[PDB]
Amino acid sequence: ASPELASGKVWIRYP
Amino acid sequence: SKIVKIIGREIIDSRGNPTVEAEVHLEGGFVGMAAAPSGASTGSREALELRDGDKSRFLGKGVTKAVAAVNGPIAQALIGKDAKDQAGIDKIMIDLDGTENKSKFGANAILAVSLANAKAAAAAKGMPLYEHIAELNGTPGKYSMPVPMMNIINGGEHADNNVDIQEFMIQPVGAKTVKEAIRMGSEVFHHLAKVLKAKGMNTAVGDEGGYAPNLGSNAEALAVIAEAVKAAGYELGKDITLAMDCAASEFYKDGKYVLAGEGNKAFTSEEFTHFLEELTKQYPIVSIEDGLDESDWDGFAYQTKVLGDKIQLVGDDLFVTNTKILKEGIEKGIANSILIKFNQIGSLTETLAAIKMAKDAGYTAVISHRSGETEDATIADLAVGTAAGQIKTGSMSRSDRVAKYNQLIRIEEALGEKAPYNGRKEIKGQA
Amino acid sequence: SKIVKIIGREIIDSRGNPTVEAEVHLEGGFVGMAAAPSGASTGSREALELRDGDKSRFLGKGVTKAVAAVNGPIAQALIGKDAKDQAGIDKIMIDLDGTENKSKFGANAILAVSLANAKAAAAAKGMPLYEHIAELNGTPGKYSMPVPMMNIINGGEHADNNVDIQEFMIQPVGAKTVKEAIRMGSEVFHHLAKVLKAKGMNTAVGDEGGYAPNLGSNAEALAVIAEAVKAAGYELGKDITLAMDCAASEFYKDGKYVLAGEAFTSEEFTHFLEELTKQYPIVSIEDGLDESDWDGFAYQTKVLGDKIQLVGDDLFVTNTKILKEGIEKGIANSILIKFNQIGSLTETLAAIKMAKDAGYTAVISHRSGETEDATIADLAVGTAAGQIKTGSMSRSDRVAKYNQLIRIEEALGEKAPYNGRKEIKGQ
Ligand SMILES: [Mg+2]
Ligand SMILES: [Mg+2]
Repeated sequence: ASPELASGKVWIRYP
Repeated sequence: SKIVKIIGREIIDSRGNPTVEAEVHLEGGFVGMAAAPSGASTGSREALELRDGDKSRFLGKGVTKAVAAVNGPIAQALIGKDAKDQAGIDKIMIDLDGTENKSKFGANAILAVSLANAKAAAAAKGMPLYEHIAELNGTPGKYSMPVPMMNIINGGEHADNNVDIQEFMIQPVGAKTVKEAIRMGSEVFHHLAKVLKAKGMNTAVGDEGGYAPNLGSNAEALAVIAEAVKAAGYELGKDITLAMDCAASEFYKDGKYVLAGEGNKAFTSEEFTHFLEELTKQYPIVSIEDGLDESDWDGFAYQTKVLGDKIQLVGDDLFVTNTKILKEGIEKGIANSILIKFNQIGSLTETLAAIKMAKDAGYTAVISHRSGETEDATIADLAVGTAAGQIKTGSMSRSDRVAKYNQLIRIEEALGEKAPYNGRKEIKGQA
Repeated sequence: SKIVKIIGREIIDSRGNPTVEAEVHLEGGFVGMAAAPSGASTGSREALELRDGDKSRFLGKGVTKAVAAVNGPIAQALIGKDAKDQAGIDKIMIDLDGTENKSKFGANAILAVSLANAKAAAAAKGMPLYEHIAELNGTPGKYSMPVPMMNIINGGEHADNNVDIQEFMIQPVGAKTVKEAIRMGSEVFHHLAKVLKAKGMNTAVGDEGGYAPNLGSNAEALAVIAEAVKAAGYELGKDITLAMDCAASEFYKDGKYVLAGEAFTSEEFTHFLEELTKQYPIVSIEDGLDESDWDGFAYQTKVLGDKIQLVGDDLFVTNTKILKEGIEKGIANSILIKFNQIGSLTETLAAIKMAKDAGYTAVISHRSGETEDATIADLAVGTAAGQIKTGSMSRSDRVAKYNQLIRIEEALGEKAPYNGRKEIKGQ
């Protein structure tokens, strides 16, 4: 996973 | 949500020293990643990080042993377990380590995994960490954006000047959102650089991204901050209040408080309390951290009686994020606030317990960084998800500090009307 | 992979100034996020960032206008498009902005979206950014771990001492992996603090995470660095070489170079620099002359270029039109790559390629104002650029890039060789 996603600085918005 | 892989690695912290980063991978492709900030590796009171002590790498500051604990026995114990059960995950690691202070595997190993697990679990539940934390806390949907106390001027052991107080901080209590608080902080920070430059003072920054100019007294530090606040067009006391960390253990000798930068005078516990009291009449100082030595409970009892109704008295070294010590403090009328350093306790579950103990007793919890930080911004989610109400995460420079402010920006943008910024009333003693 | 949402926001950089962050979201949930580092708001040679100039916010440094460009005109132009088509995405933004220097939307707005899009596409393709970058670059699976030049001592306009030279840097060429290079850097960094403290000098850090103590001359600066390298147990010239940035425009006056700590003609200053490279293992010299002094640079390149890396920073400003003219006129042999100075990933890939095709080296660079974003790590690896200039070994604005390099090398292993000394032009 990207460092931004894994670290929780960005989030998924779509299924 | 079953754990499938855990990875530990040695990365570099904001001071150039090794620290532990962990990834927790779940079935479904969900991943959480977190890092431990710098901590103590020796001592009798706090959770201990594990350091290698190999002089041939990083001057003895390697964390290969802690990383090995993550990749080995911790991984092996957690593979197949349910990441959503945070208390269960934390308990497995706590029991496997077997020591109260997490000194077998290292609080750095255990915390990195604890946080990474929580992030992974949040992702599996289709929600951000701060939302998951609120659920874990038994307070779902309850949030606030914390009021920041922002490092601005350093002294004592954190500088080479004649200021005895370890740090002075600004709090943008007059802001109506955390985004505004951050902007106010930024503007004051920049105006202070200009003010110090004009004085011929150094504006390079310390570990927390603030200034440590060659000021000649505690009073001079307060005066220069006031000048920058004015320059920025804000009103001291209304828009911005002041917080300080005395780190009073640093001047404790033979049961007295000796202040070099105050003509080397030797105050009794009571006299030092009144010294502080006078400062709070001269400037809008509303929060005082470690105003006496951690061992000086008789002194703290007096300080709390004298100042506690109108001033937030924050235990840092006093409590070391320890619920056993905090509980006794509460019983004895010792301080009214606690700094929360999650790596001093070592797991998310225990961190939630400390925050709750403070709140139940009417004490305030201030979520804190460490001197050695990383790009990680977990404390932002923690402060919001527990509605702690305050954060201490640095001046307005260095991404080891600003990453946290940016995360607060993202969280406030996401939550909007669901995360109030309550301003001055978060501070103990302020209505 | 269809773009379904683009979000811009104002965040804070490592100097406490606003910058642009963008997210690009794709059908199926894939997301990328990136931020622009600090750049120039004015000037006629480089891509311009857009600043608000509202004195009542951030001392006039707000980026609400650039953020609005992301959320409005850029978003609506790109939504529906295939994120995998990087050149196509970048072309849309460039054409829409309609200026030569990205001054309508800002290079800050365009770059943030350009990078966030690349990350989103990479996620859609189930691969890390560096792997996607290699594919975009037309060099699939080609990687290297870059040789870092690490800030260590600041002078000139970046300090308040009597050092004329703007920046001294260490290069851990002797390391076998970037992870080792990073440890070596950390160790030297900590030993230097010790040396400076012993001299009663200040060890607080500047924008890039290095020291700016009150040193009396360029000679004293190099002396303390040498001492620290030795104290750390490394051999100068073997384990570690030196790079410098003269920022020579800062002392350029009436066609001459006036140092005020050491009035040189262009030729005379080149030989002054030559004298330093004999005395110390300085192997790379950035902006050794004023950007306008092209006859001077042709001379410096003839004299030094066979044995020294001569890096254009202000000389080239990541502009391929300038680099092309430089190449044909025999000007320098290296170029600093600042992706925000050109404004898009596609154009950045073109600058790196133009450099490489002419035998020039490309050094992937940070800016003074950074964030925790570590895109330049993935960029350096995915283009096998070979060198990176991303700061001293402190401040997470710098160290986040080193951490990302560690993460990437962990994954790639021997697939991304650390080539050491030979990456440097003239070595
Ligand atoms: Mg403290
Ligand atoms: Mg330069």
